[PDB]
Amino acid sequence: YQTSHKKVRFDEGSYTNFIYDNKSYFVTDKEIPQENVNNSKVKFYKLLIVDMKSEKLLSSSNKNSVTLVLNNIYEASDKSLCMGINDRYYKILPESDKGAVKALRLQNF
Repeated sequence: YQTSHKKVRFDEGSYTNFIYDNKSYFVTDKEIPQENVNNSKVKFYKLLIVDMKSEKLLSSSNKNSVTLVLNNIYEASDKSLCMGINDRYYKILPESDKGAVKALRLQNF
């Protein structure tokens, strides 16, 4: 008997966002080095494409668009959470942190 794992709910067909532990959360532009990562957190497979033109979701991959993979969550040494995106781990913060922090940027890809 061992209970310790919650399924992450992604917005789907939308920008970077998700809810964990009944709490709103999103992917930030802040990236954390593997050396800071403690270990795996959650295993999921999600991929989508967004156009940098209007920052909207699409159905195909164009030159004016960039693919984004929101998944592969990991833990940090400071109990911080992060998600894997394009071989790059980006820290995740609650939507309540808005005002001073914003979602990640596709320019990093």
